[PDB]
Amino acid sequence: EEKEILWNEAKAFIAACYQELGKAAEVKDRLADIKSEIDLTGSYVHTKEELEHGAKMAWRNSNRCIGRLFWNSLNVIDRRDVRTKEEVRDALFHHIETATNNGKIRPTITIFPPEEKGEKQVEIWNHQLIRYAGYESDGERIGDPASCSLTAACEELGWRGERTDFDLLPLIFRMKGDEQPVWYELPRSLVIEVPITHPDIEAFSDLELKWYGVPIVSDMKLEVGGIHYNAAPFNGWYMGTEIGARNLADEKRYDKLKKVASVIGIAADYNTDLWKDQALVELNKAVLHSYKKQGVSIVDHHTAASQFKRFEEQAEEAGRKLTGDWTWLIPPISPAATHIFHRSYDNSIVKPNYFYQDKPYE
Amino acid sequence: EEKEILWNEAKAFIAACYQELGKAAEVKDRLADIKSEIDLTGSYVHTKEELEHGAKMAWRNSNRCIGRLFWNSLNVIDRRDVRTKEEVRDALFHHIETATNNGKIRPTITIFPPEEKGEKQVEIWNHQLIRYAGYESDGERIGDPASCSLTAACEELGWRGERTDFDLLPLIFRMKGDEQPVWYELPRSLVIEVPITHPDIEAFSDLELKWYGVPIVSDMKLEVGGIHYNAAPFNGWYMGTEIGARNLADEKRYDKLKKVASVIGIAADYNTDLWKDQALVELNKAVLHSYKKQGVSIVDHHTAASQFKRFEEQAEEAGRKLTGDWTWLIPPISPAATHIFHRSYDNSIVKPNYFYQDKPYE
Ligand code: HEM
Ligand code: HEM
Ligand SMILES: CNCCc1cccc(OCc2ccc3ccc(N)nc3c2)c1
Ligand SMILES: CNCCc1cccc(OCc2ccc3ccc(N)nc3c2)c1
Ligand SMILES: C[C@H](O)[C@H](O)[C@H]1CNc2nc(N)[nH]c(=O)c2N1
Ligand SMILES: C[C@H](O)[C@H](O)[C@H]1CNc2nc(N)[nH]c(=O)c2N1
Ligand SMILES: [Cl-]
Ligand SMILES: [Cl-]
Repeated sequence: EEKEILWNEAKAFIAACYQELGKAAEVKDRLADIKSEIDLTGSYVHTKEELEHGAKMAWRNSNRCIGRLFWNSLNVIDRRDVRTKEEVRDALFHHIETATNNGKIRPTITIFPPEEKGEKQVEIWNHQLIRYAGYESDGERIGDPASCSLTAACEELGWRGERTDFDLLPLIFRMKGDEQPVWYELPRSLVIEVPITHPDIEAFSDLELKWYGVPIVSDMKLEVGGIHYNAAPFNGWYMGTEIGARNLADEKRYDKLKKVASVIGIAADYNTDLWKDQALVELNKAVLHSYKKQGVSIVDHHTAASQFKRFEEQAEEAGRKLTGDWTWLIPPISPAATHIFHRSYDNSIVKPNYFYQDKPYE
Repeated sequence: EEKEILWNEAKAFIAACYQELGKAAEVKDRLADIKSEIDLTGSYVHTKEELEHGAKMAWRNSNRCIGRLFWNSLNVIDRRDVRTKEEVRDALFHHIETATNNGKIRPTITIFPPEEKGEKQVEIWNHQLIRYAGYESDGERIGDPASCSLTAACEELGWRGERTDFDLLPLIFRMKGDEQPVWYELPRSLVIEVPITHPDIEAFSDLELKWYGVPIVSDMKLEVGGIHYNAAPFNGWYMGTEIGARNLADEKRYDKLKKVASVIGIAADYNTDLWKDQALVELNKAVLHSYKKQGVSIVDHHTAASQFKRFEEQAEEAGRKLTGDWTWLIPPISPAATHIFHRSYDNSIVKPNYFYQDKPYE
């Protein structure tokens, strides 16, 4: 039955992909072989070329992503050959090292074997490969609240965090046929971190804030021509506001604005003073200053929006419809200072693409 | 035919209105009379009570409005009796005076005769009763670009602006049966203006910015039970960001951020400095400081959002569905610091309500 669903998604994708590749003539034949492989096996296998291009198309079609200008330069690592948990661990470790590139971050995706019958071969439990643990007990709040449930899941499995506010969570993933996942502590030599300082307020270091260099989202599914790559972690570099305006700012995350207000020497007593706003701007200047100073890639929300404008222009020139989610494309500080705020975007879902999937903890 | 449309909108509205008024028993009879009046005349007439409540419901159902907590205290002035252009002028003048209230702004709406057959009795050309003129010729840009087309329309009709950046546009409106509108210069004694100063940067006054105290939107149609009040200007007080983050900030409006950056003594050379953001925050602090200091009502975006949260809670307690437009409800600075950013809103249109209508110039 579902060989139907597979076949159509496959037809649609190969047509578009080979088209974009200048390989339109080779379609009729490639579709032939696929049509057979699906009938005989129930599935089909992407060539390295198809997979590379599909991953890139997927990034292109991500409505919520402001960084899409650079879709065609995505570094694609094809790890469909892994069979063991040591191989998976080692692939994840390598992804971190190669994407980090001593600070000159390379947008990279590592692609693991896809689901078979809907049966996962590898299931990654991390939300990002590098993420801080979070604890809550007895009114005591430590670390990143967003991580509380995964952190408790790890500590069931024999891991124990030091309970600093910046414990690195271990890599944790499950292999097909194992009832439980395995976890591996991150080698600290692989993980770049950036201490947050302010370009001119020396007291800012008193907050003793830091963040990791590279966000590597490891819990979304990549879908390409009806093939489901549930384990396919990817990364770009950070936009400063993600760190300065959310991770460090949100009440349900690190909730640092009162503390920022104090070190920058303004009162946090009256709404009409806009002290949250002033705090947000200084925290965000500090984050950009710190990353740049350490030689770790980052982009500010203005430059990002200028880049996205070129992505829009480039879509038009190529004859491709542009899709977008305005509510995620606008930055969370000074959104109306970007062109994004002042236009609308069609939020249709086009495949290939990256999707949410159910967490296996919680 | 359309006596149908009128009758249903009328049924729906009277039911809800009398319900909310504790007057449910009086519905069957009120609907009777309306049912007759529609058959015999093609239309019906709202009692003062119905009109007052409908205007209030309309404000309640305005998805894009963050200030809805205070819907039930709207001051409703019923001017369905006007017949002459001197009466219309004088009603508009009075609205300005009573809503301004020496700075202690009263949310007010003045309601003029409704459309008859779709035939307007009074057509107001102003977008707000108090608005600045705008000019563009020979690379020369003066005043508010948003006003360029109405400003050129007035100058056709024999008005002439002084071409400062803050010329007050005249009131301009057309009466049924006149081919052309009339215009009347605003008496400067009626219009409060606020010079923009900064609480601690004395140089800020060098920008010589100002804005008017009371935004009185005069080009939307109020619709209540199938009756179309195309001329029904209303006002609240300003949220600071409307002035500081848009009117004065937008590139297509007064475009003051570079000038703000200079007077606050920061460079405007690098995106990574977030100088636009820092400028926005200081301009916005200045606007709140200036209004408060002059004793003219204004609300900051945090307090506003706290109020809107209570509106949400109050809707729930009353059994009413909440509708909202997230893309207009979030403020344009520090939106993620408000609860609004972190939830979703249903954007359905519920009547009574305020609607856009076609401009008669341009
Ligand atoms: C190169 C630098 C990149 C930047 C600066 C960037 C920027 C962003 C930002 C700011 C968001 C919003 C995330 C949030 O607010 O939680 C986002 C979402 C997203 N980005 Fe990118 N991105 C980049 C690269 C990538 C890459 C390489 C991919 C995949 C190949 C990707 C796919 C996505 C997806 C799928 C989302 C939405 C996830 C969701 O719905 O939660 N981006 N991006
Ligand atoms: C009492 C103080 C009030 C505040 C602070 C307030 C705040 C706001 C703000 C900030 C907007 C967004 C406007 C924009 O960004 O251009 C807005 C939209 C709106 N408000 Fe309110 N408002 C208030 C009173 C009122 C009143 C009295 C009414 C009508 C009775 C009203 C009806 C609306 C409508 C219809 C819109 C949307 C107009 C459109 O679609 O362009 N508001 N309000
Ligand atoms: C704040 N949103 C959290 C909910 C959620 C759940 C799963 C994935 C997810 O991704 C956000 C996301 C995804 C990809 C990114 C790529 C680069 C980048 N700088 N940020 C990125 C941010 C976000
Ligand atoms: C920036 N939007 C301009 C487009 C447009 C066209 C016609 C009306 C309009 O209203 C915005 C609006 C409406 C009512 C308001 C009431 C109070 C207030 N403080 N702002 C308010 C702002 C807005
Ligand atoms: C709908 C579309 O996103 C459009 O850019 C909206 C965004 N929100 C807005 N908000 C305000 N206050 N004023 C506007 O003109 C717009 N435009
Ligand atoms: C869709 C709904 O508006 C929701 O609050 C969205 C808004 N935009 C967001 N933007 C980011 N970056 N992260 C989020 O979690 C959300 N949540
Ligand atoms: Cl993150
Ligand atoms: Cl305005």
